[PDB]
Amino acid sequence: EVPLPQLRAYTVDASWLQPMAPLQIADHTWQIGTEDLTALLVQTPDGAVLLDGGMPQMASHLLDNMKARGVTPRDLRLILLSHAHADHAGPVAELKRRTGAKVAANAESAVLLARGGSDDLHFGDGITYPPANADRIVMDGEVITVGGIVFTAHFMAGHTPGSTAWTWTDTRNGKPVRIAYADSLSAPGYQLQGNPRYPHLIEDYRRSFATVRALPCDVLLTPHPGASNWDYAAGARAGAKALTCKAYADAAEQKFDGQLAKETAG
Ligand SMILES: C[C@H](CS)C(=O)N1CCC[C@@H]1C(=O)O
Ligand SMILES: [Zn+2]
Ligand SMILES: [Zn+2]
Repeated sequence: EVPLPQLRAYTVDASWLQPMAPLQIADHTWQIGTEDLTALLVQTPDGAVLLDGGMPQMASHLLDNMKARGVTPRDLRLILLSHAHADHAGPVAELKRRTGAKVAANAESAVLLARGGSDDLHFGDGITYPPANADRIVMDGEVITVGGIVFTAHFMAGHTPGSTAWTWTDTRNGKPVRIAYADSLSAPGYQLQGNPRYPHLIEDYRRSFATVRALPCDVLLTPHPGASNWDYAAGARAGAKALTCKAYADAAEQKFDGQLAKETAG
C-alpha cells in the first residue's frame, strides 16, 4: 500500500536565507534582510518602518539588525508589504508579536496575509506561512507618513492581486533620492490566459508595467534584488548596476510576452 505524500516544506536557495549586516541605501533607508531577499528598514526620529520581512525564519535576524541600527522592538511602528507571499511576508505574524509594529496593507494583501498565503490563486496551499492581521487598510495612492518620510502606495496588481509599489523620498549627500520599492512583475508557472480565478490577469499586468515605468524612481529596489540587478553582497557597489524602473518594467513585459506565447504553444 502507498500512503499519501508527506507535506513538503517551502525550501529555497541558500542565498535567500544567508544573513547579512545592514546595508545603507540612503540616509534613513537600509537593507536588513538576507543576501537574496529584501527587507527594508526606514529609520526616522519618530520611529521605524519595515518594508517586507522575507522568509518566516528571518524574524530574529531582522530584530538583530534592527538592534544593530539602534531600533528597539518598541521603535518599530509599521510594516508595509510588497506582496503577501511566504518569502516576503513570512515573519510578519512573529514580528507583530515581538514588536510594536502594526501592518498597513491593501484589502487584497490583507486577505491573503490573513490566510497565511493559503488558497493562493496560482500556488493553492503550496507556499503557506503564519497568518497575520492587517491593522490598517490602504487605498491606491494613499500616503502614510512616519517621521517625515512619506510613503505612497502604487497598486500594481498581477503577481498577486494586492501587489504594491511603495515610493518615498530620502536623501543622500544633501540631495533628494526618490526610492521606488517596486513589487515582482513575474508570473511563475501562472496560467495567464482565461484563468477563472483571475479573469483580467493580463490587463492588470499590462497596467502594472505602465505604473512601474512611470514611478518617481531615482533608485529602484525589488523584493528579489536580482530582479532589479542589485547585488547585496557587493558592498559599496551593491546598487551600481541597478535597473531604472523603466528598464525593469520593459524587461518584465518582454518576459511576460514570451511567457504568453509559450503558454499558447503549450
Ligand atoms: C515562490 C516565489 C514567490 S515570489 C517565486 O515564484 N519566485 C521567486 C523567484 C522567482 C519566482 C518568480 O517570482 O518568478
Ligand atoms: Zn511572490
Ligand atoms: Zn518572492
